[PDB]
This record gives sequence, structure tokens and C-alpha cells, in this order.
Amino acid sequence: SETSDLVDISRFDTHGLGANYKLRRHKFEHLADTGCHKARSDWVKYIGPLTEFGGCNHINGNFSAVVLPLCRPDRLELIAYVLEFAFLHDSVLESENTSPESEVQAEAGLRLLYERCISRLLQTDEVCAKKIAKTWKDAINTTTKDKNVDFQSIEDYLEFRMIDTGAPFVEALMLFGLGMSLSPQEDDALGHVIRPCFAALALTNDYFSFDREIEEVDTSTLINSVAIVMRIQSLDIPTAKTIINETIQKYEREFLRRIDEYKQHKPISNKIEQYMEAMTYQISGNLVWSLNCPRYNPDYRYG
Ligand SMILES: [Mg+2]
Ligand SMILES: [Mg+2]
Ligand SMILES: [Mg+2]
Ligand code: NA
Repeated sequence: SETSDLVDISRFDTHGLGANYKLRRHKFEHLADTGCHKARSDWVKYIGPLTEFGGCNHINGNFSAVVLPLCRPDRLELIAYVLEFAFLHDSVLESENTSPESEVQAEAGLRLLYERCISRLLQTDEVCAKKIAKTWKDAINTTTKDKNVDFQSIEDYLEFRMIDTGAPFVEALMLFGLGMSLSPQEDDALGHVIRPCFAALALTNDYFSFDREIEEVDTSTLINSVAIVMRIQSLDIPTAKTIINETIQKYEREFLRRIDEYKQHKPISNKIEQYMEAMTYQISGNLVWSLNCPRYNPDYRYG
């Protein structure tokens, strides 16, 4: 509206993904860029050198700007700040060559910036902040404990991967950006609705980050459904990617069904109507951002 512009998703090559999802780009995207800069500067200040890109993407839109385009402008910078730290902390958790000395050495710095993000969120919106802290902690713990599990189906993998990829974490941030809280009743019913959305987000990331994650497998755990399909079905990269592409399309359709099924079995409030809409923008934003984000695409990298 006055906070985001509608963007024609057909102007992008999405490999058949994102059909019937609308795409929006936050008008205050510079605040997301500012949040990511400050987070990266604090990382070098308290942790160590930067070794990768996070949410930044000036071509197709900052991660926060397209994934969360309904965010209130006064909350976009902090959300992007949090996500940028999460982007960088994510690769630390996946690392397999980190010495016990460096892990001890970086523990206090990681703690400081984590506590800095939680404190700022609590000071702005306490109810929303508590959900962010809960999901953030659950994602880190789940990743730490379960990242080495050998899954033998995409279904089993996704129960872990939806948490590892940060889908509830990002949902909690999106609610904070809306200044929105759900009742425990609404929490219960909407959990079933957004499960295929979480899976679409997780598998879409696998699709577009597989090349980069294969490049890092010498030093990082490979958590990717493309690899799983390759092993269990004895397929090469593009054939496995096609199967994941098809699986993404299935989850995308299932999400649209559950949104409309919710609307049928339950006159919804305009709050829940906004919630449903905001969730669909995660799908289109995550998809378009992953197309040429420097994080996964080296010929878009700089500096
Ligand atoms: Mg990860
Ligand atoms: Mg990762
Ligand atoms: Mg990935
Ligand atoms: Na990895």
C-alpha cells in the first residue's frame, strides 16, 4: 500500500514455483539494508571476520523487504538486524571444522548479540518478543541436536527441517512486524494451516541453496532434501531437483487449500485475514529473493 509495492512475480524466472502467490516489496527497504549493515558491523566488532552474505539483495529485494513486506516501518530495521545475525549464526551451527577453542572463543560474542536482539525486541513488544525468543531458542537447539540425523524420507526430514530452517522463527518475526498476537485458540487452528507453507519454504531454500551447500560440504553439514532424494532414489542433481520442484508445488497448493478450507469451516477476522495474506508473501518473497541472492549465487557477490 503506502508501505509496500506490488511486484509482478511473472517478471521473474521462478522455475514454475510461486504460482498464484502475490509478491510485494517493502517501500522502506533501506531500513532493512540498514539493519543488516549494523548487524554485520557488530559481528566483526564482537565475533570475527565476515565470510558470507546474509539477507542482502539489492536486485530482487532485501530478504526482509520481500519476505515480510507488510512489516511496520518502525520495526523493519530491528527484524532485519535479527535475521542477519541469524543468517550468520546459521552457518556457524552447520560448521564441522570449528575448533573447540574457537567455539569457546566465539560463545560470549554470540551470546552478547543474541541477548542484544532479545532485549531490544522485549523493549518494543513484549508479547511478540517472547514468541521470538521461544522459537529462536528452539531452532538453535533442534539444529544443534539433530543436524546429523540420517532421515529416510522427505516427510521425516521436513519435521526437523521446518524448525531448522527457521520457519516458526520467521513467522514469529512477521507477527512482531505486524504488531500481531494470536490467541492460543488461533495458534492451534492456524498451526495446521501453515504446515505446508513451512514445508514449501524449507524445500524452496533447499532447491536454490543446494549448489552453494555442496560447495561448502568440505566444512559444513549438508542439510538438503535434494541430497536426500539423490541418495534414496539414485538420481543425479537436476532429476532430484525436479522431484523437489514438484514437491514444492504440491506444498504450495496444499497451503492454498488449507487457507481456503480454514475460511470455509471457520467469517474470519480481519486480523486472521491479514495473517493469512502475510504468510503467502513469505512464499513469494523467499522464492524471488533466492533467485539471485549473493548468499547462494556467487556471481552476484561483491566486496
Ligand atoms: Mg541451517
Ligand atoms: Mg544454512
Ligand atoms: Mg539452504
Ligand atoms: Na551446510
